Amino acid sequence: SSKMLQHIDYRMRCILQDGRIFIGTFKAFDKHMNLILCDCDEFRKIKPKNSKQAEREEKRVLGLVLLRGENLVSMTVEGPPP
Amino acid sequence: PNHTIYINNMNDKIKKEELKRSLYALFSQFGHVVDIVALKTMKMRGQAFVIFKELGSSTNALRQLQGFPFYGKPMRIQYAKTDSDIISKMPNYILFLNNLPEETNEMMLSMLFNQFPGFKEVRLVPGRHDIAFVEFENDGQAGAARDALQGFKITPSHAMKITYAKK
Amino acid sequence: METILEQQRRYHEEKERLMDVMAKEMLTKKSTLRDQINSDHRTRAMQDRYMEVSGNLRDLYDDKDGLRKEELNAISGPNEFAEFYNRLKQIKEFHRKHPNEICVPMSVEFEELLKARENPSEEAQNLVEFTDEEGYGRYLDLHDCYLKYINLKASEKLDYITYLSIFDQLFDIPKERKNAEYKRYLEMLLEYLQDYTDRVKPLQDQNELFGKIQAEFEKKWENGTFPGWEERAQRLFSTKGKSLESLDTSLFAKNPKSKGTKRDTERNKDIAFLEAQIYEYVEILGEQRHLTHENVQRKQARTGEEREEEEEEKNLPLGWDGKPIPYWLYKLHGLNINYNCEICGNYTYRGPKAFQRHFAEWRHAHGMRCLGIPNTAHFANVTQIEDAVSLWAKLKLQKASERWQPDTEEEYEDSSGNVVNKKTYEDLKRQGLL
Amino acid sequence: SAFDLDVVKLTAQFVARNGRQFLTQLMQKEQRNYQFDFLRPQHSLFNYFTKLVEQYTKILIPPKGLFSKLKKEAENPREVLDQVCYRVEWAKFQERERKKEEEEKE
Amino acid sequence: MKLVRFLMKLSHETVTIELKNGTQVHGTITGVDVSMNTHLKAVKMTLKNREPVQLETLSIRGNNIRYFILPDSLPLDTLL
Amino acid sequence: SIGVPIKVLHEAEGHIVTCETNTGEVYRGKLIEAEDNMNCQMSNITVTYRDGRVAQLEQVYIRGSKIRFLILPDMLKNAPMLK
Amino acid sequence: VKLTAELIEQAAQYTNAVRDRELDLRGYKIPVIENLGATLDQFDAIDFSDNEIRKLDGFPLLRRLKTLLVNNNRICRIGEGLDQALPCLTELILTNNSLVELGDLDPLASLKSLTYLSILRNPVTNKKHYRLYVIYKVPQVRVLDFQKVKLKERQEAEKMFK
Amino acid sequence: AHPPELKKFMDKKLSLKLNGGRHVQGILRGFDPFMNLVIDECVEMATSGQQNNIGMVVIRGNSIIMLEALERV
RNA sequence: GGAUUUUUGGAGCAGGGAGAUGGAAUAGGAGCUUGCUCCGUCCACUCCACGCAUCGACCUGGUAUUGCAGUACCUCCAGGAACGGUGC
Repeated sequence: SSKMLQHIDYRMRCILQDGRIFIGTFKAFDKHMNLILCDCDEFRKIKPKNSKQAEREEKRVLGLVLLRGENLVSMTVEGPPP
Repeated sequence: PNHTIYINNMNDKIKKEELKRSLYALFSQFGHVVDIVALKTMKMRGQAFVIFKELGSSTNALRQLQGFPFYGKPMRIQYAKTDSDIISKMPNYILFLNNLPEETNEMMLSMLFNQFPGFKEVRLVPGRHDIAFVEFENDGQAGAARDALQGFKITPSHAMKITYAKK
Repeated sequence: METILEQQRRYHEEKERLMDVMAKEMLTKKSTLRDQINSDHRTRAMQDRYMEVSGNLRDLYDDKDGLRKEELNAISGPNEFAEFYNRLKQIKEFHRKHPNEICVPMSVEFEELLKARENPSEEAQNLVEFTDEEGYGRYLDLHDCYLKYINLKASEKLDYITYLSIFDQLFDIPKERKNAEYKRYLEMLLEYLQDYTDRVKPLQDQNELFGKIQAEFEKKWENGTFPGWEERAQRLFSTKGKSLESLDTSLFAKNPKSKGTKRDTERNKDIAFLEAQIYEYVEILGEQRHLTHENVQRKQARTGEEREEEEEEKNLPLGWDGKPIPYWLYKLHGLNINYNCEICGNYTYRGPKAFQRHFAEWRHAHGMRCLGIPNTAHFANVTQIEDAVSLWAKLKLQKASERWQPDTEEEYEDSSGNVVNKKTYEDLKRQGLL
Repeated sequence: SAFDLDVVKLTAQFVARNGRQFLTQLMQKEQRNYQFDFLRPQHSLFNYFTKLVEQYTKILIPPKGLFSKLKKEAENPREVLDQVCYRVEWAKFQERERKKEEEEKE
Repeated sequence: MKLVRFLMKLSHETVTIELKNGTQVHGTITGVDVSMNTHLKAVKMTLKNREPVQLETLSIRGNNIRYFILPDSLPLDTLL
Repeated sequence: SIGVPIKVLHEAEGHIVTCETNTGEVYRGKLIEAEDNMNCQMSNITVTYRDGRVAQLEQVYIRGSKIRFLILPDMLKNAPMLK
Repeated sequence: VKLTAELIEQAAQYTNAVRDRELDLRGYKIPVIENLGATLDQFDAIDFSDNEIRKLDGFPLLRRLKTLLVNNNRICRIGEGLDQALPCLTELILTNNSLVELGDLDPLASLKSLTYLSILRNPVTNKKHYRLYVIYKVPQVRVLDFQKVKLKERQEAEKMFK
Repeated sequence: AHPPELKKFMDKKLSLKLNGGRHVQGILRGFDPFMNLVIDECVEMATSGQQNNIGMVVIRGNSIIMLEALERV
């Protein structure tokens, strides 16, 4: 089977090696399943180092990113296909 | 004219990204935002271009924002000499064009005459040179762009002005 | 505006539309069970729309009590009437009508075509209120509390019989220590169950049932709700016995009943509410848990095909006399061969002359029309649409070629010894030179 | 139209305050130097005026929004269920009436 | 033989996956291939110090998983 | 077998790309020579080492084993891999 | 005319000019602000070019919003619950709008995130001490009429109108 | 099963980032299809500016995730 | 087809010290609730060694450029550290 092959072409939050979520309009898979995420961005925790300061995420966009196979912790859908 | 509109005459102590945010906020109104080509190298500093969906949109942002105050000096916007790479990969009804080039390319002349709601056709008088007659399938469109073209620059060596054809 | 009048106008429209929608929804029904649960919720919510109308209209005296004395005069009239009417005599020449002056509440509290929902009814349904097997009111979620109890007790025989016995009864000596977090876990499973019950009984007064359950928690447990004959009175949420009723009461407010035990009257408040809610939900769904247990017995002992599917719950052509066509004849006619006609909705044809006549048959005709190209012969047997369009493209070019168009061909000299076409000649002729 | 509907609303406002059969706030408006085109009973708009008057009365009954307001509607889904069932019972009797009338006429 | 094939006995199966980034999730996965590739669905996931985040169609990786929990009505010898 | 990922890497090699590595070593520059094992040779790159002094070196050999991602030509969005 | 989630899902949610997620709905004259959260947490800009929205109101809970186009609209006033529904909001560009009096600046100050704003082409523009009212009420602002705010302007705007 | 393209870079100077944040400054000298680039005249660079000449480092691509160039080759 | 480049993993973890400095309403133990004493999770202020440097963006005023091209990022001086990860 090729499970993701139905859920590709939509903006999908792929998870990282370090716990980010990156919503790229995913393209395709492999045997290593290295990701080719188009119209793809990222966002990770802006750690306050404290509690009276709160936690946010600063916006980063790569556009089209070729995430090497060692990346995925998961792949979920966060945007329908445009 | 052009759908790629030049937007310049602002300050340089302002950032490219920040002035881009300002231009987006102030351009989604008069036109559509497709892409802001902004270079802050020295050869073209303090200037950028916004590629709007419509050529009349870009020239109308130019004619309304004909010196709109912003960023250290009232910014001036006009049409460009050509169009951007995205759009590159993508009173009467009839009026005589005086100072009509014996050199103009009928393609760009057509894009000029069809700036308006689609023109009928342009007829560059091929006898005694330097005359034309253009008709528009919408007479209000013809008169609109012909009045806004009274003194219009095309090939800036001249001003191409179209008035209502006589009786 | 009209507050002590127009406010009542809006409230009357709202309550009347609500009453019509309620009458229709509570008189006619549907077949679906998720739809039935959602529709009981929707009848309660229509009562709730009338309820917002009533919360506006029942305390709406700030306009009535004061305007009933100023509008309680019997002298004036056409003066104020003429002020209003001379304001109303503005330019209202806008000749058009409006049924969106009385025609809202039917589209608000009526049924739809695909889902019987009104203006509010864009998301009216048991959407998140029905799980996979739960069935909108057929099964419930005991698996999650079962998994929590499994991870808590960790018993090599905590199996179907023990689970069902712990989840069916009300207040027996429990199969786990309630003096640990097992009581709080039962309270959480009971919170899920009570949400399920508040969704499964939606047409009942939720606030009134809450007030009855609150009087229950406040008197019916602690004021001698369980009698006895140590046996005069004891608590299943306190774990303290009584030599008699007065002894129970006195140990309720004594020192060791005030703060001298971590299982005190308030230090057991959360686990006590959990115990009470769980017991009430179980003792109400003694039939519901029973049906769920019967279902579980089926889902444990039923055969694989039925169980999985319920969880998921010679070609011989016709003759005139409607029989098989014999085999040598079938081979002759060669029906085996199928023709992919893309023009016909990817229709595919058996029989070759059949295929061919189809090119003038309807489905091909339609295909053509909607393709934007007439059903002329020139394309017949061209079945792919890009081929068709490039074919008809060059055909178009040739038809326009061999047309004689007087506009570009028929050509006119002006007086000045130079020539133009017919078109331009008349153009500059009638725009004032020629 | 919105203007005609507003005029009908003013007609209902006058019929809510008309306190005598021959004395009211609209007797003046009829022949008082203005147009009065909802004042006809032979006009079909007389029927919509009668409906608007019924609405003004539904607002003018003391239990309808004058000085008392009951909360069995604003917080009452049980009385609402009673009312739904009452409408349904009226509907059942009415279906029986229609069937009997059709049979008798046939 | 391997227990990758034992985890291949899971479809329409109620499982719980504790993954590599301190993750613990309840999931009815979509479909699992020979390299442990088990894509989650309607899953409630919580990484290290997290929330019950929901994924209706998610693709949980292989070697980036740690522990798997099978159904209770799951015969072990019949599953391997 | 052969990866349309590797076809994407081949369409991303030769020009300005921006690789991002494990500890934050991110090199934005001419990713000249990348072999399907992803040991990317970059040329005239500006690499941060996650250090925020994202300094410009020349002809770096940034392995792809640590490569968290790789920002590629935004003009091949209509690739032959996806189309 | 019904403005639905038809025109909000069919809207374009993709790369804006400043490379952010923008969702354009140009060419509808939509006066109905409903059914929007179906951007599905993948959007930061909501654009309603060519709209007739009776005022500024009607948005859903968007903790992410980063740009909104309410220009070429029928904005007369300014609604209240804007901040908790746009905490990430800096760009709420409402030029070519019809705000009139400084009472339409009542919810304008409650945001902690406003820096890039535009209310141009409003009768609140040529009024005296209007930019003074703005530079008083908007603390964290940085982009006002497409030229920086000033500490002198802030001094004037705090000190005046005691 | 394909050797790596260090071919014009061989016998030339690279400053490499290997794991432990370390650097190996040296000459490209020898490798395998395992990419084990071996540096002679290679010196370590620690967290602190301390650097020791190592003689001949056969530095496995097991860790070294970077290496920059000293010349054009 | 679990051994130096991707999918049988090097992942886990913990935030530097102190002052008769303080907040836990609904949540910690004992001295058998209230009062009060000591005790094993943070942040605000202040003392060190604003946990230490780099750089980047920005806020401040001054300051150079009027210019056509598809961007990692393009002024200079000076302050402050509101924010990020890199060496200890």
